[PDB]
Amino acid sequence: SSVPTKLEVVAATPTSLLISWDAPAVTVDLYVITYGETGGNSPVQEFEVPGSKSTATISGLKPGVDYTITVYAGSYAYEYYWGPSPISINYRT
Amino acid sequence: ELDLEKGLEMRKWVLSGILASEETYLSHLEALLLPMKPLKAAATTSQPVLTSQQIETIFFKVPELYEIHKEFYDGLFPRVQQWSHQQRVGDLFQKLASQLGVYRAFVDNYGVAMEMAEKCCQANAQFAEISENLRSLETLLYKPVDRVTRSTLVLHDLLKHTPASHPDHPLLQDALRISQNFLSSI
Repeated sequence: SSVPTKLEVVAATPTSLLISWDAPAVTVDLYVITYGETGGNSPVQEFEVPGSKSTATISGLKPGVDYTITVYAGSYAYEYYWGPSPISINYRT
Repeated sequence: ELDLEKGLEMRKWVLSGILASEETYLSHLEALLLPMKPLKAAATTSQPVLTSQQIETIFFKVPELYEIHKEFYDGLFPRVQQWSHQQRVGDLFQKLASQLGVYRAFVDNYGVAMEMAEKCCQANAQFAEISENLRSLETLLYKPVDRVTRSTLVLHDLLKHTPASHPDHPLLQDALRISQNFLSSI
């Protein structure tokens, strides 16, 4: 596929998550990982992950809380650098 | 979970997260421990900040907690750096669970320690300053309580990626049982 697909949480601790996705068939220049409490009790945050990876660790989370997590992919193969269809999941820690 | 090769990687990740969490916890314990030295020094002089009794009440079992978690962290770290299906970590978790008596003593005393420390921060001049820059004091005193409550959660999170064919499985399951029993008794 041309864009990241099949985002999922594959492991967890009470305050951290390992997300994983299917890497696209392009050279990814940069990933941006976005996450925040789905209900807005704390702000949305972002961090960067190298394009050679297809997993990311999110730490410092609150236990027993709903989070929304989104992966953005930047590639010089993409018309406007960022891919046309970022992928999101919800997860309760 | 059914792919044992993926499970091996997931188990390493959980153990890496436990290491990072222990690092953070050990730093908070150290933050509590550091003012004990000058406090105990001044207590035996004619210008004490807190009496020895107040020190023993507030800081009860903090050195002991530090020792058992330092033992656990130092034992676990090299095993994660040499990771394979052959690696076994279960005895470390059993050993920590065997030491839950330290936590029982700490939790039993927490309310008294919390009150004693809140009094002095509201009234004592030098100790309120100490509790203001702890590498607050009352925030750190809750760390052992908040954490042991999550002990069965982390053990379950590790067992989720440990197959029944691996000899760590019965050890981790037993540590979880003992930890569940401890939480039930509290």
